[PDB]
Amino acid sequence: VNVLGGIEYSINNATLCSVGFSVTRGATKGFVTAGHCGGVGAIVRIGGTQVGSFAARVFPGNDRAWVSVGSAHTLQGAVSNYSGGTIAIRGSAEAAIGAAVCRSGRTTGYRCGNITAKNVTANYAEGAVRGLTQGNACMGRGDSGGSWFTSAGQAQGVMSGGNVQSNGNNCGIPASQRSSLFERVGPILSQYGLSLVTS
Ligand SMILES: *S(=O)(=O)c1ccc(CCN)cc1
Repeated sequence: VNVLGGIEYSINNATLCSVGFSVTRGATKGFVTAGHCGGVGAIVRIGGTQVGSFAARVFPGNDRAWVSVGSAHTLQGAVSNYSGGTIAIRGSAEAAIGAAVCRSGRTTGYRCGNITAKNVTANYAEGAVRGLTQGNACMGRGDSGGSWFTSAGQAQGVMSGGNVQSNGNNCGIPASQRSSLFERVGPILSQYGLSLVTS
C-alpha cells in the first residue's frame, strides 16, 4: 500500500486517525503521527491491510508517535490534497506566527489557515500536553495525527486536538474562533532519529 500524509489509517481495527508524514529510520519505513492515536504496539491498517504498528509514543505530556511500516509498502514524501493530488514535502522548516499553513486528514480533508500561537498547553481529558502550536485551519474528530504543512512543502507538525463543537469539528465557526493544535514535527524526528521522506 502507499503511505501518504493525510490519509486514513485504523488502529486495532477500532479507531481512526490520519497519517502525519512518511519517514525512514535507516532502512526502516514508517510515518509520524499523534501519540494519542495508539498505544505502543497498536496494529495499524491502511487501505484494508495491515502495514505495521505503533513503534513508540509519548502522550500525554507530548503527543507524538511513529508507526513502523513493513518493507512491502511504499512511502510517499507528500501529503494528499483530498482532490486527487499531492503536495510535495521538501523539509521541516518551522513557520512563524501569522504564516499560512494547511492540514490534511480523513474527516475534513484539506483545510488551510494561519499559525496563531506557539507553546500552548492543552488540558486534555487524559492530561496536559505542553508546547503545542495553534493554527486556525479547521479540523474534526478523525483528522488527529494528520499532516500540518506550509504550501511550499515544509512539514510543521501532526494534528493533536482543539475546540471541536458538538458536530465533532470546528469548521462550522469562523477561523477567528478556532483553536486547532498540532505537535511540532521537529522534536519527533529528533527524539526517534527519523528522516522526512521528501520529493
Ligand atoms: S483529532 O484532531 O481528530 C481530535 C481533535 C479534537 C478532539 C476533541 C477532544 N480533545 C478529538 C480529536
